[PDB]
Amino acid sequence: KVFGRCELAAAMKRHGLDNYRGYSLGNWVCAAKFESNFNTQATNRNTDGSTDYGILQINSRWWCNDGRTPGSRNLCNIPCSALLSSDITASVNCAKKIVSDGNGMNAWVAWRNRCKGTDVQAWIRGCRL
Ligand SMILES: [Cl-]
Ligand SMILES: [Cl-]
Ligand SMILES: [Cl-]
Ligand code: NA
Ligand SMILES: [Ru+3]
Repeated sequence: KVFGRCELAAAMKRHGLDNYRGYSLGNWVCAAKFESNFNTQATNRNTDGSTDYGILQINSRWWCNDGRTPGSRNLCNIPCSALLSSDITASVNCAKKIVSDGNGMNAWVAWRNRCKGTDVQAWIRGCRL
């Protein structure tokens, strides 16, 4: 599923991501935009052989199991495919664990490089939330 910008904002809020660990909703929407262009099916192989999955491109190196990332962990206790569902619950639940890991949203390199410090509120501007 390819979410619209305000549609994703609303689903993220419903699932408790707005202001989670202090990150406003615009930050999450901006992270999703650059990580997956709002497409729940997005996948990208990393150089190290791990793979990022879903709206927030969660990495199999640590967070989900894909059966093909040697030596990795599955800290969200989920098959990576769950992260590609039209329903974003699994991605959100696992994102909450990632963002609580110590480095906040810097765990998402696109958020640090393209969202951090910017006017992220623009991402939820005009949305009926
Ligand atoms: Cl594996
Ligand atoms: Cl959803
Ligand atoms: Cl933080
Ligand atoms: Na893994
Ligand atoms: Ru839902």
